[PDB]
Amino acid sequence: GETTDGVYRVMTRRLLGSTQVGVGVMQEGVFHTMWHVTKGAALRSGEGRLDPYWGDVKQDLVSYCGPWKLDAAWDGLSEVQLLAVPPGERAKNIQTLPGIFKTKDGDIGAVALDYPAGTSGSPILDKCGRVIGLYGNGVVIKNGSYVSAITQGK
Amino acid sequence: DMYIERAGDITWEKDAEVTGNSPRLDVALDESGDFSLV
Ligand SMILES: CN1CCN(C(=O)c2ccc(F)c(F)c2)CC1
Repeated sequence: GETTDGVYRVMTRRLLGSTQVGVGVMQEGVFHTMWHVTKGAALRSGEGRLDPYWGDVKQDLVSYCGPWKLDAAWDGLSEVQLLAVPPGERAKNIQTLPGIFKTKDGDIGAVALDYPAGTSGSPILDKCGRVIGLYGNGVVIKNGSYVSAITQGK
Repeated sequence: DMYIERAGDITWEKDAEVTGNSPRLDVALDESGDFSLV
């Protein structure tokens, strides 16, 4: 099927009509998404099948056809762009300055942007267009707004 | 059954809409991959 680098929608026909359950990144022949989007199930790209290669529920990540290829990291200072792919809507870039998730195991960048659940897996980019992480695993704060970690493979 | 459809190229776009704040939050990550506010 399609192996071209880029951002892709993850769809299902098991519910009413065609429903977008998430988003992913194709890079160097490997498809990258969040674990909660597919639960590690196989995917279809036209007539071709993508089998899971690596997954980790705690990181909430999964790769297909090969190992995780996204290695860029947020520099901790600069603004980044969420390349949001919302259900039924065109791919759209949103620029923001990340905040921080402070954990007992270190600090992680976080983006305070609110999108429908089916937007999970959208890539976060640096100024060179490199994917520094995936959007879609985070918390709801004291207001009701959503804050996502910048989740990158470790 | 799940399938994928191409949605675009991955590129930085000059003059994208600029929004969102930068909150510093103390968080915990459990064995199930869920974040929670401490
Ligand atoms: C022997 N390998 C095969 C599978 N594997 C990955 O796919 C991987 C590589 C880099 C990452 F950052 C990551 F999150 C995951 C790790 C172990």
